[PDB]
Amino acid sequence: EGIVAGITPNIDALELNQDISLAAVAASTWGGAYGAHQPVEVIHSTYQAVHQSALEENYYNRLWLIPTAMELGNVVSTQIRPASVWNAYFSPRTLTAIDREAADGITLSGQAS
Repeated sequence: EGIVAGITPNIDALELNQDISLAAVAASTWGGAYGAHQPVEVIHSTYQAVHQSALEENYYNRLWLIPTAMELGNVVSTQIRPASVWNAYFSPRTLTAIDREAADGITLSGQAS
């Protein structure tokens, strides 16, 4: 009937500030499409296979990294900048840790571990 379309290399590696889009469904196969009823429709079901996809699954289901390169330039006073991350997973993505290297003097206030 229908099993898989693919599109695993494209979307996962595409120009997406997210990744692993529509990945959980791959293992979650299930399937009960076969079968037709007669609500006096006409009943014309042919082939019923898989093909292509939205092709625009962009920016779905993981963290974000808005800042890519910071131009601090000359630092002479206490500066404050925002850092944000957006998780689109239906389940949280817990950060393992923040290994601070040469980052002494940089602190985050109002946030837990």
